[PDB]
Amino acid sequence: VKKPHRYRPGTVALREIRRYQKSTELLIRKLPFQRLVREIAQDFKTDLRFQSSAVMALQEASEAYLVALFEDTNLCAIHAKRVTIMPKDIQLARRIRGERA
Amino acid sequence: NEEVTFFEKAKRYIGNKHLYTEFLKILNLY
Amino acid sequence: LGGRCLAFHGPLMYEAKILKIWDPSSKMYTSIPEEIINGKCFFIHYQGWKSSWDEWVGYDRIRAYNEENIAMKKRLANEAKEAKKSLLEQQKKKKLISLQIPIKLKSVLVDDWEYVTKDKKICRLPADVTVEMVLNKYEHEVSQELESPGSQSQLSEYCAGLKLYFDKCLGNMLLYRLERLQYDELLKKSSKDQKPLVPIRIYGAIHLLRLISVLPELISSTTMDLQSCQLLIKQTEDFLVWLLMHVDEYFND
Amino acid sequence: GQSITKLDSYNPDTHIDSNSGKFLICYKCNQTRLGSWSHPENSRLIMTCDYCQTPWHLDCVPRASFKNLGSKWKCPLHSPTKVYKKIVNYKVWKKQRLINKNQLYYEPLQKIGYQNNGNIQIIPDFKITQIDENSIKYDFFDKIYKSKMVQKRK
Amino acid sequence: DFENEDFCSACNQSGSFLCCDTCPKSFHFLCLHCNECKFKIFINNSMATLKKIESNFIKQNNNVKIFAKLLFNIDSHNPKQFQLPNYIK
Ligand SMILES: [Zn+2]
Ligand SMILES: [Zn+2]
Repeated sequence: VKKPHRYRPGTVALREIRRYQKSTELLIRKLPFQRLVREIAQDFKTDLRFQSSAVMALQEASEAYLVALFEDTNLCAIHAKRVTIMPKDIQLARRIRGERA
Repeated sequence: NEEVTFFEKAKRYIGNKHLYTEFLKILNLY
Repeated sequence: LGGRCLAFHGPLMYEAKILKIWDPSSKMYTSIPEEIINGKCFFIHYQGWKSSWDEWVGYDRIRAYNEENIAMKKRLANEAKEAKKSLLEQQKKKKLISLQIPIKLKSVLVDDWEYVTKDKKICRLPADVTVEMVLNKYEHEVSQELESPGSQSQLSEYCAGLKLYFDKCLGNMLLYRLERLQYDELLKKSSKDQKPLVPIRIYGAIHLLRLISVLPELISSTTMDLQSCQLLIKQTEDFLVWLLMHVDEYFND
Repeated sequence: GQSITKLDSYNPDTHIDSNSGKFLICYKCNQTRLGSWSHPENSRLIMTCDYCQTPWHLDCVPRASFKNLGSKWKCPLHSPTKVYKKIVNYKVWKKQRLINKNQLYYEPLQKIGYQNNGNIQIIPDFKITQIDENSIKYDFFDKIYKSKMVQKRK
Repeated sequence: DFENEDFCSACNQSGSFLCCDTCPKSFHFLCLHCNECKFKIFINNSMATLKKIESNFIKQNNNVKIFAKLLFNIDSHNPKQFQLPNYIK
């Protein structure tokens, strides 16, 4: 007899888009990314140490690359008359960029 | 005398009313 | 505090969690509209809703979180949706047991009936031995041997119930055609004296025997379990025995 | 020092009543033992019953471990469910399983008799009888007394 | 316009009687809407209300528990003439 205030799907998504394009703080949590970086590095040399600045630089580079990739992915998804990005969109973006063979 | 004091003493020593109800259930099985 | 509960809003239920419990006696809440401030009300946060809908609710609008209330909430939802569907359809349509008794007392009561209906006689006005006296003696002497609180409680309840029976059923179905005029005289005297009529202190043991005789239909017209029926039937038979031992004192003319 | 490991350190001194911050008192000794960090040997393990949150000392209800697993612990203070009886005459009594709110509670007229099987709903066809308070008193009273008179009969 | 009975429903005798306005039954002045119809209007033909009042009064009078429902029945049923034990019939 009242109904809660549910925003129509796609509204909070746009609000989040605005919020996260307005800000600059890193979006990936720091500890999980550091653990991932160390695990990946473990396959090239054992008993490696990382300067905190090194992990931060890796995180910034990775986040910037992923954001640019998602921009290209959204462009491809819109090109297909879609609104949802799908793995095929990421694959096409990477293929055109020249990253994926 | 003693009977009219036993259950009143029990309702004190056992405290919690739920424990007293379980006590009465156990008693009623007998 | 903090437990789950169901709360009223309109004709529907909503699950809620209690955040504050208000004690009007001490003027404090454990963690208000005037109409509920006097009584014990509760501040509740509804499950599935924002904090803006938190409110104080009294005992009337709240129910314990049990199976019965959940089922009643489901019934309310079902009837609400049914009503909405019915309203939509209406708009669319607009748009286009046995007892044993000794035979000596049977002869006594048959003689009584002959006296009343065929001999045109009536019981003497307030009797030298009243039913209350009879029941008091029965109770006093039946259990005088020793103290058995439970059995004595049974007997006392039986006697009190028999007294209430007399006082509720004399004017109803314990009188003959001819005794009605005497009953009318008695009630007119009571009205003039401004004293309510109490059959037990006026009518005699013969009418109590009448009551025992008519008991089985009333007992058959109850919700009492089988065991209770057996118990009071046994006690009725014991009373029959005890009064039969005293048949001459109460029924000899 | 954590888990089943509430047996390795005085670390779980938090056998204090969480909700109220008071001390969980065991029903038998009637006290809570925790000693100190400088005398952990004076602490005595305590557990709360899973059914009714009555604290018990592991040394009061003789036990060697916290359950933490398997079934829910039940005090020695609850009523039996299986009442295996020998009079061999191994006659079993089980308490009827809880029924959906089909459940019936047909009210007594009380006093002696009224033989329920064992099912009861204390009140101030699987019919949970509703025995109130004084009926139990009288029923036990006359049971033990009339049994003693029967012994006299012997 | 139901015709009221010419014999008292309590004693089955002809005479001067008061007639109930909701049933054909009529009662003598000495045998006393009837009690049954009064109780019917009170209950409004709702069995759930009947049972709820039944439980309520069974509760309040704990001293006469053994006969509570029959006490009810006295107060809800109209009087009728007394009969000796019909063990024969
Ligand atoms: Zn327990
Ligand atoms: Zn202990």
